[PDB]
Order: sequence, then C-alpha cells, then structure tokens
Amino acid sequence: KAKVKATLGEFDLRDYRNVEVLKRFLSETGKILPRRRTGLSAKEQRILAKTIKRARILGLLPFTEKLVRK
Amino acid sequence: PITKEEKQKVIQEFARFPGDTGSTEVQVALLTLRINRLSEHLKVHKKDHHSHRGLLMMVGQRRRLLRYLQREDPERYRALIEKLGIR
Amino acid sequence: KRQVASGRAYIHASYNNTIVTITDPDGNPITWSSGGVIGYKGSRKGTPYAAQLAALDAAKKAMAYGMQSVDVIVRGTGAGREQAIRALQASGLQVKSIVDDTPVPHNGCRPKKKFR
Amino acid sequence: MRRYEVNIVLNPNLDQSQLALEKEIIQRALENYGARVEKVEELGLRRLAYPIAKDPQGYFLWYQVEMPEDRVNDLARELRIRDNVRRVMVVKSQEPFLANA
RNA sequence: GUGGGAGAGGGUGGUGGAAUUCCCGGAGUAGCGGUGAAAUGCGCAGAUACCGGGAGGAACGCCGAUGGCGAAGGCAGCCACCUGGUCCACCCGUGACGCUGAGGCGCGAAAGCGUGGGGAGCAAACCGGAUUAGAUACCCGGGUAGUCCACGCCCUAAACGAUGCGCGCUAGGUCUCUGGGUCUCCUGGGGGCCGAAGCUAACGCGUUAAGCGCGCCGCCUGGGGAGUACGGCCGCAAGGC
Ligand SMILES: [Mg+2]
Ligand SMILES: [Mg+2]
Ligand SMILES: [Mg+2]
Ligand SMILES: [Mg+2]
Ligand SMILES: [Mg+2]
Ligand SMILES: [Mg+2]
Ligand SMILES: [Mg+2]
Ligand SMILES: [Mg+2]
Ligand SMILES: [Mg+2]
Ligand SMILES: [Mg+2]
Ligand SMILES: [Mg+2]
Ligand SMILES: [Mg+2]
Ligand SMILES: [Mg+2]
Ligand SMILES: [Mg+2]
Ligand SMILES: [Mg+2]
Ligand SMILES: [Mg+2]
Ligand SMILES: [Mg+2]
Ligand SMILES: [Mg+2]
Ligand SMILES: [Mg+2]
Ligand SMILES: [Mg+2]
Ligand SMILES: [Mg+2]
Ligand SMILES: [Mg+2]
Ligand SMILES: [Mg+2]
Ligand SMILES: [Mg+2]
Ligand SMILES: [Mg+2]
Ligand SMILES: [Mg+2]
Ligand SMILES: [Mg+2]
Ligand SMILES: [Mg+2]
Ligand SMILES: [Mg+2]
Ligand SMILES: [Mg+2]
Ligand SMILES: [Mg+2]
Ligand SMILES: [Mg+2]
Ligand SMILES: [Mg+2]
Ligand SMILES: [Mg+2]
Ligand SMILES: [Mg+2]
Ligand SMILES: [Mg+2]
Ligand SMILES: [Mg+2]
Ligand SMILES: [Mg+2]
Ligand SMILES: [Mg+2]
Ligand SMILES: [Mg+2]
Ligand SMILES: [Mg+2]
Repeated sequence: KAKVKATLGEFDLRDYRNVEVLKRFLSETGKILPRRRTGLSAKEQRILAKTIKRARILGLLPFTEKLVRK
Repeated sequence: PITKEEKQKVIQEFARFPGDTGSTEVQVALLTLRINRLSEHLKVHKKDHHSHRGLLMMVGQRRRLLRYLQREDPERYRALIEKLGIR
Repeated sequence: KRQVASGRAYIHASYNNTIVTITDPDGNPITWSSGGVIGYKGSRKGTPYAAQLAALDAAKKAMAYGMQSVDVIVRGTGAGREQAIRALQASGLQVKSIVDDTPVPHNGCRPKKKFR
Repeated sequence: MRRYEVNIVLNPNLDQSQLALEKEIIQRALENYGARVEKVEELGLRRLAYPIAKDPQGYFLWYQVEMPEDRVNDLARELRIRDNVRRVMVVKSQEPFLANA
C-alpha cells in the first residue's frame, strides 16, 4: 500500500492554492486522509490539515463527495 | 506588539553603560513598557482574564526588582522611579 | 404517460422502514413505494423482504412509464438497505450505477436522547 | 505593514469592460487602504470543487501585499461589498515549509 | 538580552460547508412515523420519499491521537487583529534580586437569579400514548423554562492524579509531542507504559515518587446525630462560608 508522500515531489505543504497536489491527500469522499495513509509526520500532517481547509473555503477543494460501487 | 526597534530604543535609554542589557533599571523599564501595553489592552477587552493574570505576574516582578533596588541603591531607585512615572 | 426512458432510483432505508422512489434525470419522481404500501404494517415494514417487495413494486410501476436504465442513490441504514439494491437489480431494470449518498452533518444539531 | 496574500473570486461570465472594471475598483480599494503591491497572479477560470453562487466555476486572482494591520480587516470588508465578488480570503504570508524535502 | 520554535491559552470582529427545522415551488400517492409489539401523532387543506430556491439558530465531520495548550475551571471550522504563558540555543548583561504564603484581591464546569435580546435541534415541569399488580419510571409522541448572546449576580462539584507548592538527590528499558546537535544515537523541555534501590496495610508508587532530604502553607483526631442547630458574615433569591 503506497503512502502519499512516498510518491510525490519536493513540495510545498503550505500552499493552499495548489490543487493538483493537495487532492492527492483526500479519499473518494472529501475526507482528509489519516497519517496511516498520508505517511506524514506529526507537524507535517497538522500543517497539511490547515492548508487544505483554506483550500476548501476557497472552493478549490471539496468538503465532501459520494461513495460509488456500494 | 513591541518590535525590536522600539524595545531597543528603550534599552538604550535605560542602560547604565553601553551594552548593559540586564540592570535592574533596564528590567524595570522594559517590564513597565509591557505593563502599560497590557493595560491598554484590558481597558478594552476586560473579558480577557488570562492576559490579565499575566499582568499581575508582571506587575509583581516589577515590584520585586523595585523593592531590591530601593534596598540597595536608594538613589538609583528614587531617580529611576522618577523618570518612570511610578508611585 | 410521461414515457420516461432512463432515470434515477432513491432508496431511503431506515430502521423502521424502507422506501424507494423513482425519478427522471433531473430529479422529479415517477412512482414510489414503501413497505407499508405493500400490506405490511408494523415492525414487519422493516424486514429485508419488505425492502425487496417495495423495490420490485416501484420498478413494475416505473416500467409502466417505460423506465429502463436506472442510476441508484442509497440513503440510510437498516436491513434491506442492501436487499433493496439486490432486488432492484433482479427486477429487469438494468442498473447503471449504485451510489451511497447517506447524508451526515459536520456537527450542528443535538440529537434525541435515543441517540448519544 | 506586513506581507499578506489576498485572493479574490468572482463571477466567470464577466466580459472585458466588467472584469477590468472590478479589477480597477479592487485596485482603488488597496490604494485607499494603504496597501502596497508586491506582486500579482491571475489564474482566472477554474472549475470549482462545489458550486459558489449557483456557479460550477470561478474566477481567481491573488494579490501579495504589505500594509498596515489596523487596516487589513476593513480593507477586506470593502473588497467584499461588491456584488460580483464571491469570496475574499486574506492571509498573512508564510515561508514555504517543504515536505518530501 | 539576542536569536529560533510548537500550541483547540484568552479577547474582538468577520466568514465557510454539512445537517435539522421552517417557508416557497415543481413533480408524484397513501401512507409516514415510531416500538419488544404497539398506540397516541402527522397525512386527501396532498404528508412521507425526490428535486430547485429562500429564512433562521446552533454546533464544527475527516484531520484527531494512546496528541497539544492553560494555574485551575477549561480550550477544537476557516481568517484577520489585540494579547497571555512557555520551550530551546548562544553564555552576552544584572549580581541572591530567592522559596512559601494566614488575611486580602482576582479567576472559577454546570445548573441557578436579574434586565434585555434570541430561539433551529434538544429539553426539567407539563400534556398525552403505552408497559405494568399500579407507573408519578424506564420505551413513544408533544412540550415550557432552559440551552444561545450582552451586561450584572451566584462561588458550588467525584472542581480527581480523590496525590499542596519549590529545590536537591537516587539503575534502566520503551512509546511519544516539541527545540538544539557532529542526527545508529546524543542533549534540554512535556506526555504515557514497564521496571533498580527504596517505600507501602495491601493495592500500588517508583527521575511526571507515593523513595531520600529541606523550607513554607492547608488539613485530620471513632460512627451516627450533621455539613444539621445556633451565632456571624455574604447573597435579589436559591443558598454559600
Ligand atoms: Mg415501522
Ligand atoms: Mg421524551
Ligand atoms: Mg458577495
Ligand atoms: Mg526572543
Ligand atoms: Mg486557541
Ligand atoms: Mg485565538
Ligand atoms: Mg464564529
Ligand atoms: Mg411542497
Ligand atoms: Mg391510518
Ligand atoms: Mg386527516
Ligand atoms: Mg386523522
Ligand atoms: Mg431544501
Ligand atoms: Mg425565525
Ligand atoms: Mg475522531
Ligand atoms: Mg501542561
Ligand atoms: Mg476534565
Ligand atoms: Mg505568544
Ligand atoms: Mg555569565
Ligand atoms: Mg561583575
Ligand atoms: Mg461559576
Ligand atoms: Mg450557566
Ligand atoms: Mg437568565
Ligand atoms: Mg423533541
Ligand atoms: Mg405521563
Ligand atoms: Mg396509563
Ligand atoms: Mg472556597
Ligand atoms: Mg507533604
Ligand atoms: Mg520515560
Ligand atoms: Mg531534530
Ligand atoms: Mg522524557
Ligand atoms: Mg509503574
Ligand atoms: Mg522491589
Ligand atoms: Mg524530580
Ligand atoms: Mg519531588
Ligand atoms: Mg503514602
Ligand atoms: Mg462523635
Ligand atoms: Mg449543603
Ligand atoms: Mg453558637
Ligand atoms: Mg445563619
Ligand atoms: Mg441579609
Ligand atoms: Mg443546596
């Protein structure tokens, strides 16, 4: 099972405007992924958190989606 | 807040010799600066209790350095209290 | 006699009942059914079998309008949350995509004592 | 003064007279608050994540600045009065924490 | 002092999505609801389920932890501003300026009181439906205060680590949050588990001591009567010490 940062470049964890990267951290549903998947560190994760929620408010990143298959 | 610029300007005007950062004088001044800022902050915002506690803490520290001073050099203290507007 | 081609099927399943409503590609319904629509009355309304019967029923009624392709939307939980989609597939409605939409709050409302 | 990124998001369907006009009044807003402009990024059209003002997309600008801190709030309220401005975010800049660094 | 940091610490304004309720609208019948089974209840004045729009209040899913912050009560969307505490490194300044702390003064979950707003959902009292030998109860349906905001009182609690504060001393191993380093590791500062010596009535505690010491405050002296009586103080009251 791939972690996220396992496959990714040298990338800004700050920047709330870059979607192409930030999306790679959410499930099918708009949910932020746990460490267990994002392979982040403590403070790493925790910054990611905020930078996403800024993205969300800006409407570049979704608050939720719906489950397919099922 | 207090930027470096303003803070430094204080230490320069409070120092006994060039480069002293640590005299009773310097500490009492600096303290008092932060004190008065805190007063203006709680003259609005009276509903902020935690900062207020911080201010009692500080106020006390000032009083202790003062009481030391007055114990040691009564003159430095008379003067310093004077140029500071206290009592 | 709307003559409705393809469309969507909502399954609202609960612990006391299951209900199925069928609709057009913009969301206006066509027919519907529930467990008490068919004869059942009490607790019996929340069997899986109920969920079946209703799904089917709603389907028969939909094929009445000429329904074929169905895109499914599921909300809630209960037995025959699943038996509904199972006898929805067996119906003869060829099912395009299942989706679970079951809505949840981001936390605003206090719940009933029943609930916490 | 301190460094703030600004973002403005407005209705896609504006023509040129309109779009350039909202830009002008935005400028006049920054000026009128003492906002100095360090640089600008204009993406414009982007397909949103969820609809905003019944709109599947939005129009995006980003303005980095330096400006007084008693202002930055009221600054943002005037920026937002505009009917055709859907979102206003203002954030003080931060240096780029890097991961997979 | 200088430089570096982490944080649901506080106060103030803005602002975002999900959800509940309600109003409007389309489409569409005969039920929905709820239970152990039921019934009240809502529904042909068109409910429920589905779609579109609006209004309002409250609370912040995932991230989230066996996590962080705070003296404590406590503190979670996002943003800006005002502000508190605190950790590290550098070894620069002052030169014992220290610890504790009876009174005092300030803070102090919830419920509660006053005045004025607000009221989605929940909901003491209450109104009903059931269950039962009866039901004032558990379960169901409604529902007022309240819950929310401003201001002013109230001062309690399993206000719990049931463990007063500060300092020095006394094997380790392990997990972790946050600094610094020549970054298998090491070195500060928090958080947890196991465990040396030791302590303990046992349970347990064990560099986050309940061990070895010192300073200072608080407190105890069989159970009931009783946190009662009386007196005093405080309180609008409830009532508190
Ligand atoms: Mg039922
Ligand atoms: Mg009830
Ligand atoms: Mg607007
Ligand atoms: Mg500093
Ligand atoms: Mg905070
Ligand atoms: Mg804050
Ligand atoms: Mg708010
Ligand atoms: Mg209607
Ligand atoms: Mg009936
Ligand atoms: Mg009727
Ligand atoms: Mg009737
Ligand atoms: Mg709606
Ligand atoms: Mg209203
Ligand atoms: Mg959780
Ligand atoms: Mg702490
Ligand atoms: Mg607690
Ligand atoms: Mg600070
Ligand atoms: Mg030295
Ligand atoms: Mg000397
Ligand atoms: Mg209180
Ligand atoms: Mg209260
Ligand atoms: Mg009241
Ligand atoms: Mg209710
Ligand atoms: Mg009754
Ligand atoms: Mg009875
Ligand atoms: Mg007391
Ligand atoms: Mg003792
Ligand atoms: Mg340890
Ligand atoms: Mg390191
Ligand atoms: Mg440790
Ligand atoms: Mg142990
Ligand atoms: Mg032993
Ligand atoms: Mg120790
Ligand atoms: Mg000790
Ligand atoms: Mg003991
Ligand atoms: Mg006795
Ligand atoms: Mg009592
Ligand atoms: Mg007496
Ligand atoms: Mg009395
Ligand atoms: Mg009296
Ligand atoms: Mg009492």
